[PDB]
Amino acid sequence: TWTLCEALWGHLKELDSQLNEPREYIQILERRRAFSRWLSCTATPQIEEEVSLKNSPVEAVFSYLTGKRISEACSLAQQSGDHRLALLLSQFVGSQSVRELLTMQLVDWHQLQAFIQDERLRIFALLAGKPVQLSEKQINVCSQLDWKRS
Amino acid sequence: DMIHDAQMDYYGTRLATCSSDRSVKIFDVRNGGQILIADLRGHEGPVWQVAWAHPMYGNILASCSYDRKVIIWREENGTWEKSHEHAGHDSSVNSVCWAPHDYGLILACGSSDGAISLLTYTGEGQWEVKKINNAHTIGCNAVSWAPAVVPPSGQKPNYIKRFASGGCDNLIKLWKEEEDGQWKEEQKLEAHSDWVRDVAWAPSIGLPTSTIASCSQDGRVFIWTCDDASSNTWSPKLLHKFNDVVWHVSWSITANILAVSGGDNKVTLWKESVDGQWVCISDVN
Amino acid sequence: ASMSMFSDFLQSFLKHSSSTVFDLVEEYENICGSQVNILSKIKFSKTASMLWLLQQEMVTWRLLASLYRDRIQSAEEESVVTAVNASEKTVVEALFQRDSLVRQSQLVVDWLESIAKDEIGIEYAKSVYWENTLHTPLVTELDPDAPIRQKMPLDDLDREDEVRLLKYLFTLIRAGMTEEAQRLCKRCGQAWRAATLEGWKLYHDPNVNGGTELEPVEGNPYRRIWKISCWRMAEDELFNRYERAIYAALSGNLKQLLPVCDTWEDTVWAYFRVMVDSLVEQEIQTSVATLDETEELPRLGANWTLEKVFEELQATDLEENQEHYHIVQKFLILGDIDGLMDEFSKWLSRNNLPGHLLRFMTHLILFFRTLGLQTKEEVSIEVLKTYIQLLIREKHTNLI
Repeated sequence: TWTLCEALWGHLKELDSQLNEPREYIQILERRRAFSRWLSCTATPQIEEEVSLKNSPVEAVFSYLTGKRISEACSLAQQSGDHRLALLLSQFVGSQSVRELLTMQLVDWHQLQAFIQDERLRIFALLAGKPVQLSEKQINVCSQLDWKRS
Repeated sequence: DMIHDAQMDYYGTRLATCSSDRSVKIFDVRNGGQILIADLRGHEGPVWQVAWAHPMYGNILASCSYDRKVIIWREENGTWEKSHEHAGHDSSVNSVCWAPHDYGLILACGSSDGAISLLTYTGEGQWEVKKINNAHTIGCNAVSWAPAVVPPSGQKPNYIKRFASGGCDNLIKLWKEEEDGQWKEEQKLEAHSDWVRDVAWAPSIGLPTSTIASCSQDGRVFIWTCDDASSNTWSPKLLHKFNDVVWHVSWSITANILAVSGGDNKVTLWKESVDGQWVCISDVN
Repeated sequence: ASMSMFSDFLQSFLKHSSSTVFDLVEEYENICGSQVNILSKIKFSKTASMLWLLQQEMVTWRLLASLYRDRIQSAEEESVVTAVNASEKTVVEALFQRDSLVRQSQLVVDWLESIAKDEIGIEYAKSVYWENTLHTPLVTELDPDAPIRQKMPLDDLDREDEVRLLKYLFTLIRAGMTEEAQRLCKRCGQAWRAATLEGWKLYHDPNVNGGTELEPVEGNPYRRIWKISCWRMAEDELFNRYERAIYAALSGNLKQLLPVCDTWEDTVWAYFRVMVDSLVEQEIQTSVATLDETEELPRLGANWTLEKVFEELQATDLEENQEHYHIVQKFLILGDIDGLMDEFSKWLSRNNLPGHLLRFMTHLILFFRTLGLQTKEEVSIEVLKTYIQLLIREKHTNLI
C-alpha cells in the first residue's frame, strides 16, 4: 500500500535538465512507467499461472499482453505462425491513431463476420485503445481477471 | 536393393545415385571403374530423382524424395555438406530439375500434392521460393526445363523461361514465367489416357523446331512438336505403345535419340527416320 | 519540324544570358520532355527508340537539377539539439539533416520513385475480402493469419484477387504512392494490411519533441520490433509473391520472385532503400535509441557505399548501365560528373554514333560552369567547337 501510494503520490524527480514544459510530459511518462510496471508485479503470478494451464497458442499471446510484455507476445506470435498479428502487436504501446483503423476492422467484423477468433478480436480490442469502453467489450473479462489486471 | 534414378555429372566425372533405402550415393567413374565417395543420408523416405547443378556454381547436387523434403548438397574441398534444405510441399516430391545455367541457379520441383516449387539462388545462403499451387490435379511426376533460348546493347537477354511438366491428371502442362514474376500455364496437352510418367524437353541442336517427349501408364510415348517459334501449336505424334507402362524417357544430345525406359525391364533407343516415323535402333542389355 | 529541337535548348540559353542559371536545367528538363511527347505520340516504330532516349534525357536533367540544387544551394542552416528523451523520430530527422551524404541518397530515391511505373487501378473490385472463401464456409477465422496458421482453406479465386491487390499496392509503394496505397488498402477492405503500412513512421511526440511540434503524437515507438516483425513476416512463405516483396521492401531487405523483372531504376531503388534502412538503424543504435528487447532477429547491419551500389547493380543490369545517358545519371549521383565530361571529350579524339550524347555533354558542361565554375576550359572549347560544327551541318548557323 505504501509503495503504490508512493509511486502515485510522491513527487517524482527528473535529474535531466530539459527545456521546461515537456518536463511535465516526461515526468508523467516516468510516473506512468513506474506505476504500470508495479501493477505488472502483482498481476504477474496470476497471469503466469493462467498461461501455464491455456491450451492454445493465441490466447497466451493475449496473456503476455496483459503482462505488459509486447515483445514476448510478438515473438510468440511469430512462432505460432500468426505473422500478421505479430506485426500489429508491436503497435501496442503506440498511442498512434492506428486505433481508429483497428476499431473499423472490429466494426466491420461485428456487422457480418460469420468468423473471427475470439482471442484475435481481443487483441484488436486492445489496439483499438478502448478495451472495455467500446462495443466488442472486454468487460466480460471482468469476472475472469483481477480488477487490477484489467 | 533397387535404385531409382542416377545421373552422371557434367564433365562426366561423378555419378550420383539414390535408391529406396533413402541413400544418396555419389560415385566416381574414372576410366570406367565405379568408386563410391560419400553416402549422403537424410531422407525419411526413398529418394526419387536426382540432378547435378552446372559446374559454374561450384559443385552442387540436389535430390528430392517421398519425405516431402528436397536437399541441396554443396561441396567445399571434399566437404559434401548440405547448404540448404526445402520442405515447402505437403506430399512427396516426384521430381527435380535445374533451369538452363543462364537463367541463373533455379531449381524446379514437382510434388505429389499437385504443386511446384521453384528455388532461386541469391547472394548467400538465401533461397526464395516461387510456388504454384494446384498445378496438376492428383499430383505431379515430371518436370523438365525448356532449352535456354536467347531472344543493340550489351545486356543479358530476358529469356522466355519455359518448362513443361506431366502429372497424374494425364495433362502435360507447359509453363512460362510471366514478365511480372510468377509462372502461368501457357498450355495443356491432353493426349495420354492415364498418368503421365515422365516428360523430357529435348535440347535444341540450335534448331528452332523444339520437341518434347512423354510416356505414361497407358504405355504410349508421344513426341510433341512445335512447327515454329511463337505459334502455340503442339501437335503430338505417337512413338509407340507397349502393353506395359513406360517409366522414363531421355534425350540423347546430338541425334536426339530417345532412350525409352519402360515395359519389360528393357530399354529401347529411337531415332526419327528421314521419313518422319520413329524407329527402334536397338535393344539395350 | 522536330529538327528545330536544337532551337529549344539553345533558345533557353538566350533567356539565360538575360537571366538566372538554375531554371536553365529545369527548362532542359521541360524541353526534352516535350520532345519525348512528340516522337512518342505519333510515329514510325523507329521513333519509339529515339523517343525513349528523350524521356531518359528528361529524367536525367531532373535528377541533375535536384542534386545540384541541394548540393550548391545548400545554405549551412542551424544545427539540431536533441536529448536522450527525444523520440527516435527526432533522431531520424536529425540524421537526415546532418548527413548530407545519406540525404543525397534520399534525393536520388525520391527521383527514382518519381519515375516509377504504376499499373492502372484494379478494376470490379470485390465488395469484400475473401468473399469466395467465406461463401465456400471454410474460413474458421477471417483473419489473415488463418491461412498461415493452417494449410489449404483459401479459395483459388480469392488467392487470385490477392495477387492483383498485392501487386498493385506493391507498385504503388515503389512509386512512393504511400498515401494512395493506404487509401486502397482501406477501401479494398483490407484494414489489417493497412495497419502494417502505418508502421512506417517513427514515433514523434509533439509535446516532448518540440522541434517539430505537430498536434497529435504519431508513429510507433517500437520500430525495431515492427521492422523485424515485418521482416520475419516477409520471409514466411505461403504468402503472396508481391506481398512478401512489400514486406521485404519495408524491412529494407531484398526479394527474388519480383526482382526477376526488376529493372535498373527499380533495382537501383530497392538497393538504396536497403542502404538507408540500415544506415538509420545503425545511427539509432549508436544513439542507444533502440532497446535490447526489440532486437528479436538478426539484421544485416553492414551498409554498402553508393559506389558499390551502382557497381553491383551494374553487374546484374549491364544493358541499362551501359546506356550512354544512364552512365551519366550514375555519374551525377556519384558526383564525379566532371570526370566523365573530360573523359567523354577524349572519345572525340563511338560517341559520334549517338546524336543526343554529343549535345548532352555540351549543354551539361555549359550549365555546370554557370552554376559553379567547374569543368576545364579546354573541354568546353573542344565540346562547344564540335557542337557548333554540327550546327552548321544542321544549317542553323543563325543561333551559333
